[PDB]
Amino acid sequence: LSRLDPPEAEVQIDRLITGRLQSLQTYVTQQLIRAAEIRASANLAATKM
Amino acid sequence: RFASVYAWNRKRISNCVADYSVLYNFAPFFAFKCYGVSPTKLNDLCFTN
Repeated sequence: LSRLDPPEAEVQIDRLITGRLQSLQTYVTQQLIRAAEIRASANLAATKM
Repeated sequence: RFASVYAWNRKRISNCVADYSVLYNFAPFFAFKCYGVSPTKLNDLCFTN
């Protein structure tokens, strides 16, 4: 935002936002999978308790 | 004095206060294209070499 003008640096910011969203969606998916795994483990632990 | 396209001269500019406002202000300078940088932000940047 300091080297290039906003009208000429819009595609760069768009690509950065797209890359960061793609990198965060994978983290969210991994967190969901691990949360399901931990939920199953906690259900098994409660059953054993 | 300006050399040909081959064996072109190379001048090292360092340790000075840059002012690009006096460059694009000239009338005969019709062709002014920049890559990776914007002409308006030339006076606000800092270059290591």
